[PDB]
Amino acid sequence: EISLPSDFEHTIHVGFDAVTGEFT
Amino acid sequence: MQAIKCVVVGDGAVGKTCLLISYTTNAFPGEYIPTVFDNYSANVMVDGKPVNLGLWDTAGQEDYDRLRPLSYPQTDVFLICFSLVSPASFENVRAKWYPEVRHHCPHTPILLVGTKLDLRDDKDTIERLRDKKLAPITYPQGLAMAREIGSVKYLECSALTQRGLKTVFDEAIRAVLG
Ligand SMILES: Nc1nc2c(ncn2[C@@H]2O[C@H](COP(=O)(O)OP(=O)(O)CP(=O)(O)O)[C@@H](O)[C@H]2O)c(=O)[nH]1
Ligand SMILES: [Mg+2]
Repeated sequence: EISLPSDFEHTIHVGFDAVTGEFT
Repeated sequence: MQAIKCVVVGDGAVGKTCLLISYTTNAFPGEYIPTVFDNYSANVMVDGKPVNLGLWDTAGQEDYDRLRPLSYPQTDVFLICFSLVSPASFENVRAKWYPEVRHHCPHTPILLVGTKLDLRDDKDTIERLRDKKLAPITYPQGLAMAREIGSVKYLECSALTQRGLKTVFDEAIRAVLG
């Protein structure tokens, strides 16, 4: 069977700053 | 460790991020923060062996149409998402998401996921739609769309209550690994 998930990691975050017009 | 790459796409506001975060953390996001690009990782045990889930969260906004395919190469399974209480988002499954994904990934399995299942029985939501002569998308209607776009499975869930949520990812896994 399949278990519930574990070990969450937020590996990549890309943002966008509309004032600077750049990705964060 | 075996690894599976799953990419989640669909209209703005459908609940892609909440789906992924509620599943992987059991915490439902408090804010509505539109996504640009996020990758999450989680592990599951599948028939006694661990599998790493690489979960790729994408932007529903058309602004990101040129960027979005950065996520697509080497994808094992797609979740195309629409809100069960947004007929516009449902139409875009066919009009936008299916053709986008297929162009880049001609053979990759697609699961069609109806989100916000908790709102289909929500009185205020039903009334808001009924005011405009609309109703929530029904399970047979969603299934018909899944068939039209050649989805390997149609699933419905609420990130909020978690009803059907585990099953979405279980079926995504089985779509890849059997
Ligand atoms: N009632 C209910 N609301 C939900 C559910 N999932 C998401 N939402 C709500 O819908 C809104 C959008 O959720 P979000 O997960 O950010 O949507 P998204 O598709 O990632 C938005 P984008 O494409 O811009 O990144 C939020 O207000 C969130 O609370 C659900 O299962 N039930
Ligand atoms: Mg998002």
